[PDB]
Amino acid sequence: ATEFTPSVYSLVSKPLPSNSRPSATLDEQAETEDLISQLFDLTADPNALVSEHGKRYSGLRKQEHTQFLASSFFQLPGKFVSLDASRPWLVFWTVHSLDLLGVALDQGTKDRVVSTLLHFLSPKGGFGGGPANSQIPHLLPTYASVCSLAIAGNDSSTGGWKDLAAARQSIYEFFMRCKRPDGGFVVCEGGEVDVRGTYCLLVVATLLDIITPELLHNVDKFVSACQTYEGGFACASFPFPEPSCRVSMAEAHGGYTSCSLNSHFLLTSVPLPSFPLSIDANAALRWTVLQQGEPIEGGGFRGRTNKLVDGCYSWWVGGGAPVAEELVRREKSRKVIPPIFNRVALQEFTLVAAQQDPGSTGGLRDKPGKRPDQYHTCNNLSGLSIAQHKMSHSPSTVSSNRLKFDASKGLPAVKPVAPGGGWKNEDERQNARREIWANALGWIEEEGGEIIVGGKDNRINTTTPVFNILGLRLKPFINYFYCQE
Amino acid sequence: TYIPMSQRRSWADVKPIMQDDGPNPVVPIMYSEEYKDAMDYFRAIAAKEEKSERALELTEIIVRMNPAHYTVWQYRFSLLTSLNKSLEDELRLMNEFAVQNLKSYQVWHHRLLLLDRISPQDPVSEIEYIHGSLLPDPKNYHTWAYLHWLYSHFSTLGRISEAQWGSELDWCNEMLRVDGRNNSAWGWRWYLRVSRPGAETSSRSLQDELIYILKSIHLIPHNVSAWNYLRGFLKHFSLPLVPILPAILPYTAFPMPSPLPEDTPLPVPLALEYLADSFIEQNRVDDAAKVFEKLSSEYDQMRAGYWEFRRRECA
Ligand SMILES: N#Cc1ccc(Cn2cncc2CN2CCN(c3cccc(Cl)c3)C(=O)C2)cc1
Ligand SMILES: CC(C)=CCC/C(C)=C/CC/C(C)=C/COP(=O)(O)OP(=O)(O)O
Ligand SMILES: OC[C@H]1O[C@@](CO)(O[C@H]2O[C@H](CO)[C@@H](O)[C@H](O)[C@H]2O)[C@@H](O)[C@@H]1O
Ligand SMILES: OC[C@H]1O[C@@](CO)(O[C@H]2O[C@H](CO)[C@@H](O)[C@H](O)[C@H]2O)[C@@H](O)[C@@H]1O
Ligand SMILES: OC[C@H]1O[C@@](CO)(O[C@H]2O[C@H](CO)[C@@H](O)[C@H](O)[C@H]2O)[C@@H](O)[C@@H]1O
Ligand SMILES: O=S(=O)(O)C[C@H](O)CNC1CCCCC1
Ligand SMILES: O=S(=O)(O)C[C@H](O)CNC1CCCCC1
Ligand SMILES: O=S(=O)(O)C[C@H](O)CNC1CCCCC1
Ligand SMILES: [Zn+2]
Repeated sequence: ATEFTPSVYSLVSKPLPSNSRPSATLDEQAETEDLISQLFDLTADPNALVSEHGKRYSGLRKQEHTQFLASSFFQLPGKFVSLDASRPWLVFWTVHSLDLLGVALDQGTKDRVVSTLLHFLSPKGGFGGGPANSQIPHLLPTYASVCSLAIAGNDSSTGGWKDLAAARQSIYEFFMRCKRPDGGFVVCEGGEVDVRGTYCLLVVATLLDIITPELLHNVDKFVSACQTYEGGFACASFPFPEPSCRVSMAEAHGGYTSCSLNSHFLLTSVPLPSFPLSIDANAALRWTVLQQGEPIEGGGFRGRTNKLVDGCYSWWVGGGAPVAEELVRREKSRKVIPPIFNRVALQEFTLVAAQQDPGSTGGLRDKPGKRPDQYHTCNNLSGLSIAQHKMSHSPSTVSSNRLKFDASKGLPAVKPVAPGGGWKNEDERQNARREIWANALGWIEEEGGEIIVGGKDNRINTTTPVFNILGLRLKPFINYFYCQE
Repeated sequence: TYIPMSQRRSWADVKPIMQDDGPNPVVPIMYSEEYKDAMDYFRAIAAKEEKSERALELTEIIVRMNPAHYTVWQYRFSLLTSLNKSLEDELRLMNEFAVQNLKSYQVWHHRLLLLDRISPQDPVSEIEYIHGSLLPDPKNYHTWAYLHWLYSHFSTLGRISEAQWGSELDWCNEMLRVDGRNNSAWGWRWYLRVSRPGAETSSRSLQDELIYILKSIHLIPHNVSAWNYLRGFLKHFSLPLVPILPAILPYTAFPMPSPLPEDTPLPVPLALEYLADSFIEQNRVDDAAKVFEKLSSEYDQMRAGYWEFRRRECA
């Protein structure tokens, strides 16, 4: 199981060679290499039986991380005003982390989470970063709020899922107001256009059964043109004057590569003709694996070429690996097994380098020398989950889903903005509903694929690729909106 | 001491609106007196859709405390257009924001909206500002994406001259001279030399580009940025790997490698990837598999699984 995933401790740690040309990049790199390698040297090998005397223990300090999240969940100091427009993310980062850590919230606390988020919902459609009387709707808190409601909500009158069902038409209309002709979306009224918006929108549209042909037109082309010569994806593509050509507007980045791969994957389950426009899956896989750092930098992922390793990219880059892998698999099958990244090294980075030093605040972090935060806690843990559990998209599971789908059950179809913007007929809509739902529930935990570095006490729960919520949350949530319970 | 807006005669006609959090909200922020007061009055201003100078002043107060407040930024731009405010003056304020370390997606997008609306006949001074702003922060992602937009948007309007493109390449070359490992600058070179609609891509132009790439490799053999650019370049123009192999072969043990520079341990993992891919080009699948196996077991063990996958793909 670990034949092709060598431990950092079993490898030689050497600095990135200078080639006798110093530069600012290398100065930062060497400094970071020093920070990480020195902590690895002070820490006992998580794999060892004789956990050596005097060395720091690398076990996942779940209770410290629980306390970290608890201490900021009910009150934040005045300085956190910098995240006032991101409060649904503070909710999501907390509730998803607790889910991963296996810590349950009581119903009273869950009800507070639901109430808080529902006040962020505008009657015109979508969630904002704060109350509806304070902030306008935005694609990103819409994803964060919807996922948080999947985690903390339920099907009762006070559970919030009822409110989402009623808001389906307005949310759809908000999504359509965000739509640009080239396939891009503004994140909010007068806001920026990038693949974060596309990803957040496609997740929500998939979950709430509000996908139409008019919503998706050119969306595949926008995303596909974000792929750079490096293999990853940039923030956006520019349509040159329907457009003559589309050009990527910046570097391949882990964040935008995650959003792009996930967006593309969601689009593949929508049965529209010659849709979605293909991406280069092999180039995307290559870029992904190349961002895993050397032994000296602890085998964590960096966000872009010649930049620094960072715990949060365990989710953004690591969590894209099973998506890229599946797309590569499909392409080879269209023309006509060892792990694809170092699952062991990534867990070692998380346990050894990304945890706050013991007996302190707890929480997980970017790298040694950086204060832990909610964002890094969530993304380190989400990435750790991907490394611990071999997630695969199973065609046989998708087939079983198709066989049990009940098309006669469902919520009212959304009314399209344009008269011809909907599905051609009910047969085609129901076929689409089936495909979208069946594929959304296609991710499985491979039997015998589990690798828990440092022993079973380090085990966290299995997150779902693409969505980044637990399968146990995803299933009843999507079943509710498709009426498949 | 702070004077509450309820005590100010300029705001006497305005009834503030409290934040509608609902009962016992999670993740509440203990807002400062100043921020709460400003938001209470913004809520009232925005609800009544007042477009005034006091509303404009208020939005600046809020974004200084929270540069990421997208709602307030949206309202600010509406105010600038409604009041017919000097957008050039607003640009100068945005320059000050960068100096005062106030930054976000929102500030950069606001800048985009301003340049779109101003729509100068020659955007050279804005291009110059952007170059200067990259000095303390040579890899700032937002700045690089904005530069791509600026040149893309204004080129569609026919407003970028050949001289302007020339000086941009000159500037990009200098950035890569200062730091050859700046992947953002490599990405900008790709735009200038390959992807942009007006890029010169004749036979001799591709020859010159190959020379530049290889010389960059020979200068910094372990530079991943340079290797990714080479592989991207050959792939995009469907150019065989074999004829360039003599220039790469020394790193597996047209411009050729230098005695090699000091601190250059061999082999270079991406040179081996090149060698293996060149074998596949020659339909020599067994020789390719042998290189992937060596990468997996000896020369790039972090990616042991990936290189094994590539090895199995040959067999
Ligand atoms: N978006 C974004 C983004 C931009 C830059 C980074 C780069 N990055 C990597 N480690 C830390 C960072 C800095 N991030 C922290 C999280 N965050 C944020 C705030 C609200 C929501 C979300 Cl998801 C993220 C930011 O905007 C800025 C990461 C993420
Ligand atoms: C769903 C959603 C909202 C996804 C967002 C994904 C994400 C992590 C995006 C990062 C975007 C960005 C501008 C990074 C550069 O920041 P930097 O220069 O501070 O970091 P760096 O040095 O690692 O590149
Ligand atoms: O590796 C499979 C399985 O074995 C367990 C113990 O049941 O842990 C062993 O393997 C880990 C990874 O190779 C080592 O870090 C650990 O020291 C060893 O006991 C499980 O945790 C793991 O899933
Ligand atoms: O910026 C104010 C300006 O924008 C509009 C729409 O273009 O309204 C938006 O902003 C209001 C204040 O935040 C919100 O109440 C509204 O929901 C949002 O669409 C104009 O109506 C307004 O003049
Ligand atoms: O000296 C190069 C030689 O050492 C190995 C491991 O035996 O790689 C180490 O040194 C590299 C720097 O030259 C690091 O990038 C790498 O992380 C480290 O393991 C061999 O792979 C390499 O051929
Ligand atoms: O979060 S963890 O590190 O796993 C758990 C905390 O360290 C609690 N450690 C206690 C110290 C006093 C004796 C009982 C145990
Ligand atoms: O019509 S609805 O969207 O349901 C309700 C109002 O539009 C909300 N407008 C807010 C005013 C204060 C700033 C944030 C927006
Ligand atoms: O389940 S197994 O992987 O075989 C072994 C246990 O998980 C080991 N966990 C340790 C127990 C003693 C305190 C520190 C953690
Ligand atoms: Zn980070």
